[PDB]
Amino acid sequence: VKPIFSRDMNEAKRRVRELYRAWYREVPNTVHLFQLDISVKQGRDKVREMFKKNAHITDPRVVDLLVIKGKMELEETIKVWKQRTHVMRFFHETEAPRPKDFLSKFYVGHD
Amino acid sequence: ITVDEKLDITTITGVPEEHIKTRKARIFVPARNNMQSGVNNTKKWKMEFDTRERWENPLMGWASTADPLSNLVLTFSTKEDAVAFAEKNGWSYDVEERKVPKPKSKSYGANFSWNKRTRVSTK
Amino acid sequence: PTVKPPTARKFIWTNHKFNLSGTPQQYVPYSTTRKKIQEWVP
Amino acid sequence: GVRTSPTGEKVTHTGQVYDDGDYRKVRFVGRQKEVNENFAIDLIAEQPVSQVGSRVISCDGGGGALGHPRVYINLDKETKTGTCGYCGLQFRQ
Amino acid sequence: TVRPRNDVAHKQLSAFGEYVAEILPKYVQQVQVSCFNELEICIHPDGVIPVLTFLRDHSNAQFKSLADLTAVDIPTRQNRFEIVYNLLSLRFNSRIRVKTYTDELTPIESSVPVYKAANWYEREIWDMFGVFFANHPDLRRILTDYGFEGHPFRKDFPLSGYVELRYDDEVKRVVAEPVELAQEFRKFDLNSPWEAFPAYRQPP
Amino acid sequence: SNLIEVFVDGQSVMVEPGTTVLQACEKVGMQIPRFCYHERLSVAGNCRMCLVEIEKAPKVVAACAMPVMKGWNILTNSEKTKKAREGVMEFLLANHPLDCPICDQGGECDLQDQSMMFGSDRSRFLEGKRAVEDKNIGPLVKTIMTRCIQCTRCIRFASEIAGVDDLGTTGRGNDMQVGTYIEKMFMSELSGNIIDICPVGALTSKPYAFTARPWETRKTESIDVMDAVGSNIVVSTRTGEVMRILPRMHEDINEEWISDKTRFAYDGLKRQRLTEPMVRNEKGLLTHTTWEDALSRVAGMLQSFQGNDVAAIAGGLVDAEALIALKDLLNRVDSDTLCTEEVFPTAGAGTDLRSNYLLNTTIAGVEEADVVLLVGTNPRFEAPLFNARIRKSWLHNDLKVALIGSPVDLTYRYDHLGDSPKILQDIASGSHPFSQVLQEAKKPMVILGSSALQRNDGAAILAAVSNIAQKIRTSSGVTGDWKVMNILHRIASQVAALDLGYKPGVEAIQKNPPKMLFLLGADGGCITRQDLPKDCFIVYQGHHGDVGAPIADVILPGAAYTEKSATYVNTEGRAQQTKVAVTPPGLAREDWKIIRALSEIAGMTLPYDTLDQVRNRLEEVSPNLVRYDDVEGANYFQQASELSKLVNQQLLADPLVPPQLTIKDFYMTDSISRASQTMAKCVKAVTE
Ligand code: SF4
Ligand code: SF4
Ligand code: FES
Ligand SMILES: [Zn+2]
Repeated sequence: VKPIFSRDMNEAKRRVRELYRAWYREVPNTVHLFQLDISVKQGRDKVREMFKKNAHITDPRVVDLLVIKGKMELEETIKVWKQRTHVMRFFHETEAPRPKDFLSKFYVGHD
Repeated sequence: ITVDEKLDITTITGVPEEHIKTRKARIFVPARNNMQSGVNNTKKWKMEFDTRERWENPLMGWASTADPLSNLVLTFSTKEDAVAFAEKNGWSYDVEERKVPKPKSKSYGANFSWNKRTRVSTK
Repeated sequence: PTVKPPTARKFIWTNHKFNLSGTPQQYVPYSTTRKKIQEWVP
Repeated sequence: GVRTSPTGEKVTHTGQVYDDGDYRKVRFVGRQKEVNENFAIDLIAEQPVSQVGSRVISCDGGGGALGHPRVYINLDKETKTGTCGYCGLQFRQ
Repeated sequence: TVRPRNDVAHKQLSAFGEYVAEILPKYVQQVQVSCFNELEICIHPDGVIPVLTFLRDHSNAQFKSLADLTAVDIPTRQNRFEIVYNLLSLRFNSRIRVKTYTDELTPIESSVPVYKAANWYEREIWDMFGVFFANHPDLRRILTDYGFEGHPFRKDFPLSGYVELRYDDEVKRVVAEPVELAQEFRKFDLNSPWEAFPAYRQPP
Repeated sequence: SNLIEVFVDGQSVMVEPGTTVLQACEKVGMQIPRFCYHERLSVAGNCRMCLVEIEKAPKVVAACAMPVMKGWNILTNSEKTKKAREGVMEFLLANHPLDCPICDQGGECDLQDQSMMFGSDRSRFLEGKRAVEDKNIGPLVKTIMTRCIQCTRCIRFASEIAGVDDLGTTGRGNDMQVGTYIEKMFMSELSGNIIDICPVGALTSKPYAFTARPWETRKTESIDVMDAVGSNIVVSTRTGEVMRILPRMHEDINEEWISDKTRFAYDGLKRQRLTEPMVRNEKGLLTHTTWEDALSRVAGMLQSFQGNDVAAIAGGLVDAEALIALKDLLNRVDSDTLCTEEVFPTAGAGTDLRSNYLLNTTIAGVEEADVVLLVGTNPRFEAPLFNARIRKSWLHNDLKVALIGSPVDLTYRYDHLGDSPKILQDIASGSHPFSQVLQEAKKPMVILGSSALQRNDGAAILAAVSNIAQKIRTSSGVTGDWKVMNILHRIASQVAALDLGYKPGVEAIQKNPPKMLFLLGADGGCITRQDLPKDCFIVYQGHHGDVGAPIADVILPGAAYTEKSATYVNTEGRAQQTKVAVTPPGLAREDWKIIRALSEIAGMTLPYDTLDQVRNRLEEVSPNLVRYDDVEGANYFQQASELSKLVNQQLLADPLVPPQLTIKDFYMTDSISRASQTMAKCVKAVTE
């Protein structure tokens, strides 16, 4: 009667576990074959900070859509497409951000 | 076959960077202009976001802005639909009630009054 | 200059300038902003 | 036409002298500032006021060739000559 | 009279407004619209494959060709996306529109087994709008960047984007991305007062 | 029960008897093109554009004139109705100059929008075009009468609502000039609304003149400050600059008009304003400094001093977010002694109970009144929107208005009951010219002005209003839900400060002198070098600093009403939320952010992170200022009258005269409009 995308409630979490298992084994492939850039340890920390943002699990449809999206943005580097270090760099390194404070943001210029 | 119906609040999956939580939406119906006496811009809901910092550019003379989400006007048919869309996006909304024009009995016979002081002087 | 001459306007320059390049007397931008004035005096 | 600033850079059509404390003056160091020799303000007064016999006259540049919408100007006022919204041309009587 | 266009084949084409409607499913038909010798049918999302197998190799209606697979994004409705399958008959010389409706995040039955051209347009909708399609082989990003966030068309986000400015800065090879400053777009508030058209205004 | 069923294009609609054809068409959604008719103004059939053909009739009738009777099929899209609209449009534009490029009105023009949609594509016209000599009406309104379509709408505006009587038709046929014959300099209240009344580019704003076209400027809704009524006006911004301020239609805020002193004074915020934080140097003069350094010099004194020796004097252009933050910075860090700039009585439960602090009767509730017994105040000078509402209540319905306390020029009648405080005391008892009319009334209302309240006889005028109102309403006057006493505050912040919990008047600062005073937006003459008998250390925080700014040690720049996005309280008792239209110039910051950063620099830090956090804390202190655009009436008026009557005070000998009792007096006032290129030019020509 209703669409379910891929999985219903519980199995969607196991798909994230399947996605984390595959993407954890692909970080040595994005250093040796691709480019060294930063580090193997920091590359695995780059995974953890991405999934910590998605702490709001409430629907099976929202989780599964993020899995399908995850099976393209992280599948891009498995079957290597044109990125050449300029693309596929998720972590911001060029720009320095201002900390969230009432005394720091007001001194610099915000809102 | 296989429905798996789940009732929960809407969440943003295809969302940009940290700017949604800070910016506040103002879903309010646009007021009629002072000079233009026509009602066509009204009777349709508009979700316009609050304007951020704007400064004159050192390059030339134009006023360039750093804020990306600013120059967009959305259309809505119902007030309930506009409020549901704002919750679906993630941004906090401050809805304003539609100011309907009050029906005033403006009759031509009142201009030529005898007892009343509503008599029009010099046409 | 033989059959049909351009009409005089007394506004157009008599001597034509060369191409604007990396050499001096080149193009530069400016703004007409009068700016919002600030008042502070002892 | 326009009066030269004590700083150095020439004033444009409007009074636009750059401030002494302002950093936006490096642009005109080395390369010259493009300022027009013919100023439009002085050219309005330079053109003579034409005389009209009738009450109302219509202003035109030169028909359909020179760009001007046909505007009729009332000439009832004796003091201050009547001028159209487009040209700086003035009319009397 | 000179200046307007004349219509005569409207009544001949209106017969399909009865013909496809006389098949009569609540699974398919719903609402039928016909104007200026063109047909618009809006169909429930659950059935798309069984709808497009019909009008294909059928003796009365032989279309066989899919030219456009456009999608309409509209925030007014609860069902946000109105995907339009535009079909063209080469045997009968007529055009039909197979409209659908999908909300924020629900899969529709994709027409990969029906049409072999659909898959390229199906990837385009998933890029621009974010509408996922079930039973689709290899769903990839074509128009977007290989590290692009959000969906490029959606009326939720601005015209200028978010990762628009790209520098060749202090790092030798890496091109910068996350800077969001740009020159301001002059959004002109142009919308004429007074309704110009009768037979369009609805009572509240 | 008084309803008529009629047909618009064959569709059923129910209407009240007496309503016009155009009023019936508005119900279904139709809008007939018009030029004379207005929602607030009277009815005249001048232009004859709103022609609509009803079947079984030889002649086409106007939508203005005809009242709807039983059984009419109004055809809007018939063969004759289209030909009628196309015909008259050609007549309207036959004698109208080609001025659209030089016209101040662009896309907003009524002739442009209607001629494109309803009028013909081409004109038959060959020869003609009349030319009209322009008359200089005023320095505030530019007048080019060549473009005027002789519609007669401004003439009705000046006569019926403004009540000035200067404009009039002179001549016949083509040679008809709209305007004053005697070449009189027309300057009055509500004169900045006649530019919006005129549908064409005949009347336009002279201070605005030429800056942007209607389509180019992005519109933003905001509540106008520096006015008692608090009118709603959509402020237009053309790339980070406030170009024009135009009023929007609203039921509560008088009508669809803004004040003349509020609308024309747009340039005042842009001419002179504090950009950088200025601290007093060792030499003497104030010098520009860094934001971190200027805050550290202010926090060094603020954290050091503790007790009753620290008091803030704020009033004028102050916000509700500024009020909630300054109270949290003073009462928590030290002893609370915060004072308001505007003088208001607090002897007999003044600050306590909402019924005594603000006006009990609604701003729209002035229309449903039997007799208005106004105190010694000038409605023409203070709040022009409220004076228009009182005039509209006098014009539409028969209601005798009485104003006792120094005679002044007014749009209404007269009926003044002397000029004495003793006459007000006699009015409380069995008076001869008054009291008898107050006893026999449906719903009487007494409006007490803040102009007389801010004097020596503060409690004496308050007890006369409470004693007079208590003896009238409770005895026989009021029959259910009706207000007796009303108080209209002159200052914009005065209504907001009393509701929050600020001590009214400068008496709190005069009794005990503070060591360091952080005066947030000081405009009124309350704090001075002679007033404070110690080391100054005065902190000035507010936009546009001309008065009060030289007598300060550490001045911090703030945002104006167009800059800061915060709530504002109305005279009736309504919280209207203002939105940010333009970014603050220079290094200036918001009012809510300025106090939170001062607490962060010091030891004691206030619980505030964002604008939502400041709104939540303001909701806890007062629930009335939490809900936007929703006003609720205060209960228990008899309990407040009994507490106020306990105090004994002698009445003053001097008559209750307003400080602003002139037409030129309401041009340069409250310091915010004093530093303006438009206001100073208007005030100089008002006398000359
Ligand atoms: S009033 Fe309207 S039609 Fe007339 S010149 Fe001005 S913009 Fe043009
Ligand atoms: S000036 Fe404007 S409002 Fe007055 S009569 Fe002329 S067109 Fe009408
Ligand atoms: S608008 Fe009705 S006659 Fe002019
Ligand atoms: Zn001309």
